[PDB]
Amino acid sequence: HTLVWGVWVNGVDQGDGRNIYIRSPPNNNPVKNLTSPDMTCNVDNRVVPKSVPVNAGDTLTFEWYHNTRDDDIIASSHHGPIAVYIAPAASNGQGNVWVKLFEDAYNVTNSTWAVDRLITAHGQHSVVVPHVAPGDYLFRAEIIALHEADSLYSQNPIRGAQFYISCAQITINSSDDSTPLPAGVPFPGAYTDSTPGIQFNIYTTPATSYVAPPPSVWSGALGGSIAQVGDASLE
Ligand SMILES: *[C@@H]1O[C@H](CO)[C@@H](O)[C@H](O)[C@H]1NC(C)=O
Ligand SMILES: [Cu+2]
Repeated sequence: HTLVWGVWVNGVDQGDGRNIYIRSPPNNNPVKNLTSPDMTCNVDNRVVPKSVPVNAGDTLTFEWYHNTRDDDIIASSHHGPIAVYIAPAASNGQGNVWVKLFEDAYNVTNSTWAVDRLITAHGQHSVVVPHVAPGDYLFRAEIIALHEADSLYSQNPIRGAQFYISCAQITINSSDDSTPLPAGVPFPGAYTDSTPGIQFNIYTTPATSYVAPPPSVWSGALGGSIAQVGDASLE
């Protein structure tokens, strides 16, 4: 159970973005229905009044929270991977538009899931803004909590993988457009019951055997990391 508070650009806090440049849902409940239109940008998908201005090669950091800024972030029980996608704002996220910029699942060396490292990073994870065409974009940050993912929601609606999805409105101002954005996957539609990494037993299956859902990260990406960039409590 987690939400996005706002973003930082190049280590500078852009301020509270909820319902301003983040298409915030009304609460921190997960999305579980893989076929639902809620899979695109969560349950209140509408244009919000501002977009954060960035340039290609900028570092964009999402900051998640549970109940209040810079708290426990997300329950430690919620092991799973993190991904970030981009689409043009003109799509409103409909069709084969979403391109993967970042994926983190299990780190064998540290023996930690992306979600565990996000708690240590005080809710912060980053991508580098790619050299795409200037204009308006949607950045979709997705946390997948796998603690009830031994079952499929489609078969048992009280269990299943839990999706914590947030969409930020980003305006890319300065870019040469040297890596124009390629065709994307649809949300809903990319994840199905047979997709690797949607049905997984984290209690019995070694985390080293986990494969994150396709698609793979775009070669044009520069992303990116889970790591604290700024101290919230100095503001
Ligand atoms: C899942 O979402 C689809 C498409 O919106 C819908 O038809 C179906 O009723 C949903 N399943 C449940 C259990 O609500
Ligand atoms: Cu939760």
